Amino acid sequence: ELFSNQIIWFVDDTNVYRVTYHKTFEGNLTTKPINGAIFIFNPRTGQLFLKIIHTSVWAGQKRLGQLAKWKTAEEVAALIRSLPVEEQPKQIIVTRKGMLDPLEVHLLDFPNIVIKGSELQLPFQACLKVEKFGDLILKATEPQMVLFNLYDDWLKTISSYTAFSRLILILRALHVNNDRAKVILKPDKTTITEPHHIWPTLTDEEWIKVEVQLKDLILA
Ligand SMILES: [Cl-]
Ligand SMILES: [Cl-]
Ligand SMILES: [Mg+2]
Repeated sequence: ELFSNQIIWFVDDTNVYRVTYHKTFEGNLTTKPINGAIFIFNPRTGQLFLKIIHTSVWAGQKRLGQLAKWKTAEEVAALIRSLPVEEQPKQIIVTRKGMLDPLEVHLLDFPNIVIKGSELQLPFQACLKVEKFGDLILKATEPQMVLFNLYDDWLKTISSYTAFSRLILILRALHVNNDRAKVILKPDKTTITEPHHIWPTLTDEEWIKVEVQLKDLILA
């Protein structure tokens, strides 16, 4: 499975094609695309490749929902081609089944790479309301890739499996109730997030309490 000898990426395409709806004064529907992102995530190291997708790519094109899956597959292949072979993933796990065929067709030059689907709940969409990603995506004027470390300094003291489990609880809790999750994640008036970190600096005891509360929020 995960946390072995091989490089694994999760790929989430959920947030690539995003639109806002508006009812005009004339009573018609406008559907305006807004910038999206592909999340490509290494659960062992915490590395996130955030590929920001600028609305220009949609041009005057149709069925943008299906096309978006192909755009995602194109970008994953482009990233793989830009990496030395030793940094290429051995397995790619797609969070949505619609990515299986587009990725299969785009990765035919990489017979070493195993593609599979998943039933895991890994809502990277929660990141769109984490200010550090949200504004970056909103304000982009062209496509670009940005690297992050989603585990902050956790791996100094906990294993990759432990870090992944904490991250998933954070994302799922933010997804199900953003406002309440943010309160849970700020236990003290003194609680801060370092400028180069994504998540707060909490004591070991604070994390125990937070992990239980996040889980309960998800169960609710
Ligand atoms: Cl799908
Ligand atoms: Cl890019
Ligand atoms: Mg390395």
